[PDB]
Amino acid sequence: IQGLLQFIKEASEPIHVRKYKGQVVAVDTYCWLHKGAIACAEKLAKGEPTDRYVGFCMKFVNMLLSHGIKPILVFDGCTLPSKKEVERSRRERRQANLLKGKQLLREGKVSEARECFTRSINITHAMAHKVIKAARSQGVDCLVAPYEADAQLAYLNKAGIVQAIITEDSALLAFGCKKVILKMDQFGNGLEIDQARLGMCRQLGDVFTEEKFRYMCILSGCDYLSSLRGIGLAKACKVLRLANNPDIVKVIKKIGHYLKMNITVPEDYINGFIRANNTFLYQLVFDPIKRKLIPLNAYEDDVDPETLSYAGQYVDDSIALQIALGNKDINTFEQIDDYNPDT
DNA sequence: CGCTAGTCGACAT
DNA sequence: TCGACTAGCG
Ligand SMILES: [Mg+2]
Ligand SMILES: [Mg+2]
Ligand SMILES: [Mg+2]
Ligand code: NA
Repeated sequence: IQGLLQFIKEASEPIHVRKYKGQVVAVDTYCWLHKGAIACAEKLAKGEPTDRYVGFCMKFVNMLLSHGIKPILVFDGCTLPSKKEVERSRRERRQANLLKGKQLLREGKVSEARECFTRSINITHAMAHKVIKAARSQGVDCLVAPYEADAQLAYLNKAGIVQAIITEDSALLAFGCKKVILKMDQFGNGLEIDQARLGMCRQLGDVFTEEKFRYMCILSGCDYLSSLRGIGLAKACKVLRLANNPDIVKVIKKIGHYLKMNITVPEDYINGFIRANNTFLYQLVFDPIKRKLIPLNAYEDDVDPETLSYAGQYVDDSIALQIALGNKDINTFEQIDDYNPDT
C-alpha cells in the first residue's frame, strides 16, 4: 500500500525494542536482506562471491539478542500466483537496470552503473539460506513461509507465538497484525503501530475494524489488485465511511456515486477484489506447532476453498516442512540442506 | 486539498 | 522487501 504509514501516522509511537525484552518478536528478514544487498550490489550483479549481507543481518540479530529479545526470522517462500504481475514487473526492472548497468560499466561511468546495480538487486533463496545457517549457528529460530512472509508473520502474531513484528511494510496490518515495528535502526530505535490504536487516526473514521481496514487497503491499490484510476487511500476510506451497506460489492459498484465522480467499474475488477480479499484472508501459512499448511484465517461458510488456488496451493505436510526449514530450495525444489530441529 | 506516477532511496566511507 | 519525495492532474 503506497503511503499507508503517512496515512495512519497518528497511531504510531517512537519506541525501543527493550519494550519486548523477554518476549518473542518475528522478523520480516527480506527487508534486512534488501538493505544488506545494497552494500555489495556491484559484486552481486557481476556474480562475484559476497556474504556481507549476512553480517549485516547478524548485526540486527545480535542487537536483538543483546536486549534479551527472542527473535524468529521469517523468509519469503514460493511466488504467489495472485502476485505474479508485480513479480514479473519487478523482474523486468531488475533485468533492465542490470543491462543498463553493464553498459554503463562498458562506458566507464561507474556512478550511474552502481546506481543501476543497486536497483537490479535480486534476493535469492541461497542468500536467505546463508542468513539461515548464520542465524541457526547462534541458536536463532528460522522459518521459511510457504509463500509471502507477510501472512506467515501475521499468523505468528495472531496465534500468540510472537508479540510484535519487525518490518518495513506497514501493509502487514491489513493481514491482521496486532503490533508492527517500523524503521528500526541498528541500535533498536523504531516506530511501533498497534492495531487497537488505529482509533487514534482521525481521518480513518469508523474504518479501524479489520474488515473495513482491509477493504480500504485493497481499494487503495495493493500488490494483488491495481486500484481504479483516481482511487487512493483517502478516497477509499471516504467511500467506506459514507457507505452504510455491509455488502462491499454493491458499495464498489456504487463507488462512483459515493465520491461524486464518474467511475466505470469493470466486472473483472469485482472478481479481482474478491480474489484480493480472499488472498488477504486465507493465504496459506505454516503452523510451526502442528507442522502443517493452514490458511491465515479459518475458512468461512461463504467461501469455497477449491477456488482459492491464487491464494497458494496446498502441498504435502512433509514437503511443506522441508520448505519451511529451508532445506528445500524454492525453485529447484531439491534438498539443499538436512537440518533437523528434533535431534 | 488528494491521486497519480515517476523519481529516488535504502549501504557506507 | 519495500517507503519517501514530488511535480502535476483534477
Ligand atoms: Mg521474491
Ligand atoms: Mg513481503
Ligand atoms: Mg507486503
Ligand atoms: Na491507488
